[PDB]
Amino acid sequence: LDCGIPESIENGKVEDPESTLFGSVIRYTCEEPYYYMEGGGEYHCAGNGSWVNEVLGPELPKCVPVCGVPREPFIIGGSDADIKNFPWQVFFDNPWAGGALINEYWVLTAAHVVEGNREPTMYVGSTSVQKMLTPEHVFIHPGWKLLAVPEGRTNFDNDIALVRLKDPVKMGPTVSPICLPGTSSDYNLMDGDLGLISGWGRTEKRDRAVRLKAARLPVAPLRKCKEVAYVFTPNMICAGGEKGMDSCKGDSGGAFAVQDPNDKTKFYAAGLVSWGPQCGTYGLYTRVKNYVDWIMKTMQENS
Ligand SMILES: *[C@@H]1O[C@H](CO[C@@H]2O[C@@H](C)[C@@H](O)[C@@H](O)[C@@H]2O)[C@@H](O[C@@H]2O[C@H](CO)[C@@H](O)[C@H](O)[C@H]2NC(C)=O)[C@H](O)[C@H]1NC(C)=O
Ligand SMILES: O=S(=O)(O)CCNC(CO)(CO)CO
Repeated sequence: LDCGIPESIENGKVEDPESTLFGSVIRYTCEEPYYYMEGGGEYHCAGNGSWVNEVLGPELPKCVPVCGVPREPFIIGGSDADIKNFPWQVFFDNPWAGGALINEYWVLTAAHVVEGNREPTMYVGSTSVQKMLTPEHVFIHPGWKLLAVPEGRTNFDNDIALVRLKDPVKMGPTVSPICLPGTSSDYNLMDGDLGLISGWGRTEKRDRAVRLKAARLPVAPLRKCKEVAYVFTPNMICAGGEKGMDSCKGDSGGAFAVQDPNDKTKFYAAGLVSWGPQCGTYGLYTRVKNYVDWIMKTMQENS
């Protein structure tokens, strides 16, 4: 007749129970607004002594991260940004680069960032580069050309990699994932579509930025990037061309964040900073939509 004090769950809590006896009810709530429940979270104390929920039975709820919604709305020619504006931003200190958290155990980045560093040290939650995440394994896309001499690379096709983390990342005001693009035609970018870039790369005034910078740039026809040999493919998005705003050395791997077409309050990773012919002109970004199948397969098979 006593179900006992209910067990807590990670990233959520159980409201203080009024009673733990037969017929009492308790409710689990996730830690909002950073997490949501994977129910309604209500359990009653059943006659067999278990706390039971209509959908989960005696199993406890799972709180999963909310993706793509910064706590505070918001690189050459950019401006100071707070990590709260781009909570999905990840910093790699060797080589100096970025990435995007896509869930509690995975970070998306450019293959060129991790090709020579299969155990990358990564940092999240701070506006300045001056929490450390530990990698479990780095998965480089199989279409990435590995080179004996990476400097001088001219073929950045398929510049994408995933980093699986050893421990789950705790979400909060400064750390949260960005959404992925869907596979429908609603995720086909068009000329002029606006996206945000963020990073600690070179600026017009310093070789690298100590504090996060960001800029809003429009997508442009691939021809623009070509008119600034290097390989250009449909797996690349061209963006920039306005007010000298562009991503630069040290920003590689960061997400080109675009407002989700179905939900204006969230951002998704439409591109990843890859390379560019000349800082301050047009830049090339890996087109994330083209890799969604591989990203999902990799995460599912390595869970
Ligand atoms: C006790 O029972 C639940 C199922 O709850 C009973 O049935 C329910 C509709 C509501 O009438 C409750 O008040 C009843 O007590 C067990 O639930 C099952 O748990 C197994 C695995 O353990 C799970 O495979 C089945 O899906 C669950 N069933 C459904 C209805 O939720 C529960 O295991 C029991 N606890 C104990 C100790 O035997
Ligand atoms: O399996 S996925 O990589 O998600 C789809 C194929 N992507 C390519 C990349 O060159 C086409 O855009 C083919 O590997």
